[PDB]
Amino acid sequence: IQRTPKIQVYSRHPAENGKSNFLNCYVSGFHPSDIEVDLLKNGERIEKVEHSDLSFSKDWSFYLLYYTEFTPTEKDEYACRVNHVTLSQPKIVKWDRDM
Amino acid sequence: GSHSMRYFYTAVSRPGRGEPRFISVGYVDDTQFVRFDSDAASPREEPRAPWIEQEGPEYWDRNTQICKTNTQTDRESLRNLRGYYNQSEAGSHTLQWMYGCDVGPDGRLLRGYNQFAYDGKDYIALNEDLSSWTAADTAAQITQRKWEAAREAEQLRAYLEGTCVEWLRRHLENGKETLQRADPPKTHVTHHPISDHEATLRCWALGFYPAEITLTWQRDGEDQTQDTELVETRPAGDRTFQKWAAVVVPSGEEQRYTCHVQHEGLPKPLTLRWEP
Amino acid sequence: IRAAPPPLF
Repeated sequence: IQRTPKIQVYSRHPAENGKSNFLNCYVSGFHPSDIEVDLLKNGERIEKVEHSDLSFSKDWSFYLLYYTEFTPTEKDEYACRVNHVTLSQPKIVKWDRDM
Repeated sequence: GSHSMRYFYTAVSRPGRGEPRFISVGYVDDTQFVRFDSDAASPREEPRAPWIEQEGPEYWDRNTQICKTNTQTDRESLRNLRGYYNQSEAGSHTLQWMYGCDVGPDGRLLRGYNQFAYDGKDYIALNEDLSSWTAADTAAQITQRKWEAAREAEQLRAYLEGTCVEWLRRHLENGKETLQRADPPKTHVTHHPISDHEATLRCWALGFYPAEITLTWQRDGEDQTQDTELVETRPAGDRTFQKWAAVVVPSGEEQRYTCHVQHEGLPKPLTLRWEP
Repeated sequence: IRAAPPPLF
């Protein structure tokens, strides 16, 4: 009866250090719809994060895009932290610029 | 090409925390164009694409009234549904609705849809005939009997064959610069050593619209279906989508592998190789 | 335009 979120963390454009971009966390395939998503910079919550309006796929599972402007660098670490009823603890997915 | 208009409705009960939240969105193909949210400061049908903003006050008010009435019907139906399954009033439950129409290049109806799910499971669906119902279980059979008695399929058929197709055609003309433009994928292959004896070849498709695309790896011209990691197509945030497919290859064997891309925006399918 | 709400379940 419950479906756990798939999670992808990635940028809108190919990343280039020092150039402004968008950091995206796409959560999908989950049910029920209630979900909490944070984007993290060096382990801390990014304050200004927006998301898409709740919609769902042909199989009724939900999807949401969470996003924020960011300027990637060599050493700044980015991640998306997700909680949902199906998870015993928050799931953290680190941004990997090659994925 | 072919096109679709689809509306999606989600109602979610939250006992002890007010009335069920009702959120609904409208799409033409992979472009969202409206939203309504009962938790908004001022709930109303809101534009979410530039081309819809030209519609007059009558459009906005009528769709707003529809959504307000639907908020109330969904809430009462959620109470009915809880009873149909002998459920307590204490838990949260979800009712989802999707309907819409698909049209061909020539603007004619291909098929219509009108279907519902309760707690993520198929509940009741209008059949492709737009005339009869398929109920998933004995609870949905109760709803079916009511809707049959009310001749509700007949109202739906009129909407899906008439209003839906007519408004889709209108949206396509108003949004012709975007809705009728396919943006082809930008494609490239990257190589990521894993160990002395294997590496990953990842075939990328970026910046494409609509979302439908096929990315496949072949080795000596044979599809690598079982050995390909294929991520779900994901939104970039600028209307376009992204996708990749990856394969683990023995060192030195990279040239035996080819990536194949099909997308509506491409004249002919593309074949790519890693280019060291 | 949207369809009318369905009857009650």
